[PDB]
Amino acid sequence: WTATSGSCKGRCFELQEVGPPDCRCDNLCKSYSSCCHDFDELCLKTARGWECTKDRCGEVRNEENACHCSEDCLSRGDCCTNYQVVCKGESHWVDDDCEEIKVPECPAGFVRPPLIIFSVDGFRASYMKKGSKVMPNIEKLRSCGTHAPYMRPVYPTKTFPNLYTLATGLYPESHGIVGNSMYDPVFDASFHLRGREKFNHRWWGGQPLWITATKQGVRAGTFFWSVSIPHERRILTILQWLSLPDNERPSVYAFYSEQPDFSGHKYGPFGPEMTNPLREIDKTVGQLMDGLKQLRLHRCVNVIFVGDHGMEDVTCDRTEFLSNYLTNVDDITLVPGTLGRIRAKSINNSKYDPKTIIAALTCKKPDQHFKPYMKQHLPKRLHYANNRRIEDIHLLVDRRWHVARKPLDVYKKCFFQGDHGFDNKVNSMQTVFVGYGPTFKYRTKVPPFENIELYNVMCDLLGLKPAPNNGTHGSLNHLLRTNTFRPTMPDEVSRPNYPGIMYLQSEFDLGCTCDDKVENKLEELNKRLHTKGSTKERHLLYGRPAVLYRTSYDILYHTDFESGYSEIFLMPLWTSYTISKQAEVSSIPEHLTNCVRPDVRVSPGFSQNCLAYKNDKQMSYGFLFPPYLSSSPEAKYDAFLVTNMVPMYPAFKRVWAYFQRVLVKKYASERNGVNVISGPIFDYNYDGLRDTEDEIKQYVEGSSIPVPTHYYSIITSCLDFTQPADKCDGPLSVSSFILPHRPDNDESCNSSEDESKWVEELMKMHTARVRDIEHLTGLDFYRKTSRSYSEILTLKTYLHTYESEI
Ligand SMILES: *[C@@H]1O[C@H](CO)[C@@H](O[C@@H]2O[C@H](CO)[C@@H](O[C@@H]3O[C@H](CO[C@H]4O[C@H](CO[C@H]5O[C@H](CO)[C@@H](O)[C@H](O)[C@@H]5O)[C@@H](O)[C@H](O[C@H]5O[C@H](CO)[C@@H](O)[C@H](O)[C@@H]5O[C@H]5O[C@H](CO)[C@@H](O)[C@H](O)[C@@H]5O)[C@@H]4O)[C@@H](O)[C@H](O[C@H]4O[C@H](CO)[C@@H](O)[C@H](O)[C@@H]4O[C@H]4O[C@H](CO)[C@@H](O)[C@H](O)[C@@H]4O)[C@@H]3O)[C@H](O)[C@H]2NC(C)=O)[C@H](O)[C@H]1NC(C)=O
Ligand SMILES: CS(=O)(=O)c1cc(Cl)cc(COC(=O)N2CCC3(CC2)CN(C(=O)c2ccc4[nH]nnc4c2)C3)c1
Ligand SMILES: [Ca+2]
Ligand SMILES: [Ca+2]
Ligand SMILES: [Zn+2]
Repeated sequence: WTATSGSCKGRCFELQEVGPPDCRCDNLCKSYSSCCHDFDELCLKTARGWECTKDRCGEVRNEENACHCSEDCLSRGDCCTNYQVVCKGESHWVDDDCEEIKVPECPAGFVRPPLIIFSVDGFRASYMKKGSKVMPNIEKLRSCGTHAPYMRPVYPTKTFPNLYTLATGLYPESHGIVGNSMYDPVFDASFHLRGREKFNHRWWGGQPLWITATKQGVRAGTFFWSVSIPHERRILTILQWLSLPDNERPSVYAFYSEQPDFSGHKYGPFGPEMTNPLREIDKTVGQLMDGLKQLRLHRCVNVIFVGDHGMEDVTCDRTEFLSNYLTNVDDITLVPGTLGRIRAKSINNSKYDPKTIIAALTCKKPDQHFKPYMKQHLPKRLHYANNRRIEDIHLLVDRRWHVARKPLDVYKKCFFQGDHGFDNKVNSMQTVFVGYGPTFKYRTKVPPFENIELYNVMCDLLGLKPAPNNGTHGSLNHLLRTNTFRPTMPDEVSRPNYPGIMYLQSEFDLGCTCDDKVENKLEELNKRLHTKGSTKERHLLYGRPAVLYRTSYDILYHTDFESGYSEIFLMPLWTSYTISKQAEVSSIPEHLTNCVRPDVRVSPGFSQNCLAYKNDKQMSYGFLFPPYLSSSPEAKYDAFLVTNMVPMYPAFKRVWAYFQRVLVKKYASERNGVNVISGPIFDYNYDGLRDTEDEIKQYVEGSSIPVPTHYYSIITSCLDFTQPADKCDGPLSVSSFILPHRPDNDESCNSSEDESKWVEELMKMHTARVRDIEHLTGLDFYRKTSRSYSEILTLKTYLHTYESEI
């Protein structure tokens, strides 16, 4: 109930909202039914259009036009954005040469350059290029400001998760908005786009930009709009807000466009109908820029132009139904679309068996267009698991296709030509980003960047301090003209031991068969120098990884590889090694095949044993420094130390082997050397953060040897590949992955063939940023380089997509 009898005489687009049932007149009163009776009248004016004709010039002010061309309009704040143009013979903004904005040029009373966040829905990355002809304003912004080729959204590439990520800098698994659709088990309730539930604040976590501004005494415009306010009125309202007396006037404002998403769903991404909704936007950007010029603000405001996701060609026929894969299709409940999520229809169903459901969905049709995962097994770069609103069963869907539950859910429950929500590394899903303003650079391209990073930029731009988020503060300094944030390397918490020889073979009892007992003054001295580290700047190019939590670990040196061995986890946390282009792969000689040797540097108490492995028919073992890539047949013995051993499933061993044996040399060739760091990853809680001892769930049977859930690798070389990895004195180049340590290869439908045909494909799928590994290992890389720390952060936010050209 609401008694909407109060008036809006004077509360037109008021900023603070009123507590029910006194009627409201803010830009959202519509969505809550509770507008003021005269709201429509007083605040949705429409007469004479949105543009000043040449006759309306210097008219007598009439209070119920939509905007005014009367001589007072400028200083009343309600001029039409083209008023100066027509009536006072001024040019449109777009018709101006871009001038470098060296210092911010603000009218007095403006403490700080205000921020305008202009968000356009579904604005695919390539619209900038393929549309430039019909978008002159948006092309000025881009070319004169600072843009990236494309901005990577987040999964799921849906509207709500992506808009609240921009405003929080948090993954959806963190803010809790994990789809446009969303059942919550604890709340017993569903969140849908149509309905009122979306308003309950209980779905929304983290601190959005607007709350962050306000908590710190920076006034914030309103960010959401009622869908019934026309865009031209939206811009007038913003320009109206800008005319407010200093202490009533917001510092950060927001525009939102339903286009081009709305059209794009109907015509596909480049339906020839699409040219026109694009023009609208550019027209609107024109109005906004024209209005800023009106107010002498146009060289003082920072505008951010940005999308939430792109659009892809998608149609009703390219739809897989599950009722073609299952039997009891009515015992589940599916969240369908460009991605499937599955759950029981009842938890009064204890006869629900998720293993069976997944099974019945794996490689079941030769050209299957989705793939089932349990949520913990999704690529870690998606960060889509650590929430109870995300169902344990997920269906990752092919670009261009849909998943639905039954045929009856599609014909009467075809029409459209485009959808969105696919894997976020897909090129059709990429969106846009330009920054124009005094605080941005002038005619400057920046590399692609994930959207999680904007919140930090926006706090910087507004003089705020960022609430804890998932971006990497400083990683986007290369965008800004001046930076509030001087980022700083985190201090090392744990210091390493550097253990010497302290044990004799006989003190060990690991049950470790080896054949190595045949063996000077020359190189009985050189090998000593290997275990001290005369080759330490050969295999550790960027300095020792920093351990950022409290533990006891050792630095073990060798001829070919350095490792940080954990006494607690009983394996290395990292192994680093250079493979120059001239490196050579070799075989594992017949006598040395089941060779596992005791490490006389580490206690038998802090070593693993071969016996637990023999007794475990589920577990085999593997090696971090590959034996295949030994420098000498003498150095090859080094790779067989029990301290280089890690546990591997036989199924995973296949993937691992091909990577070490084949791929490492491959890259080594292509990039003129690579430095490879590798190690385990323990994340049983799928939070994306390193597990500690007390949370280990799996052990190598009958031992204290914990089983990694993933294994990672960082592969770095010179960015200028004409320099050897181990002499690159310029920017770097990296690429990483985090493969799930799994006992089958059911993820890979080509598994039963040659590794040459499916491994490299599975690695590309599970690629990751160095930063992601950093969260998962609690480590910190690239400590000793010649490069700026800001440059290094950018490096670590990088994701290799293995996609084609945008
Ligand atoms: C990306 O970045 C984000 C953000 O930085 C990372 O997410 C953060 O990660 C932290 C580590 O997991 C986690 O810390 C938790 O916090 C627990 C509860 O904290 C609650 O209060 C928060 C208040 O916010 C304040 O914000 C500002 C300050 O900036 C203030 O001015 C305001 O006034 C506020 O007070 C609140 O944000 C948080 O909300 C969560 O829960 C809501 C619903 O209940 C959600 O709507 C909301 O979205 C949050 O939910 C997310 O996080 C939870 C995990 O906590 C996750 O399960 C959800 O799926 C979702 O993702 C809370 O309400 C706190 O209890 C924890 O401390 C326990 O564990 C530690 C471990 O040692 C103990 O030291 C401690 O004693 C304690 O143990 C106690 O509880 C145990 C079990 O209950 C028990 O056994 C033991 O005996 C003790 O009783 C812990 O510190 C943050 O919650 C989280 N923040 C966010 C935004 O999600 C994320 O990791 C990053 N991702 C990656 C991979 O990089
Ligand atoms: C970037 S920011 O400045 O930080 C920011 C952050 C947030 Cl959280 C919100 C905004 C402004 O948002 C609004 O004004 N809202 C109302 C209109 C809709 C979005 C929410 C369009 N919505 C659909 O319902 C829809 C659209 C496209 C779709 N494609 N497919 N389904 C769709 C559904 C509702 C700006
Ligand atoms: Ca959207
Ligand atoms: Ca964890
Ligand atoms: Zn859409």
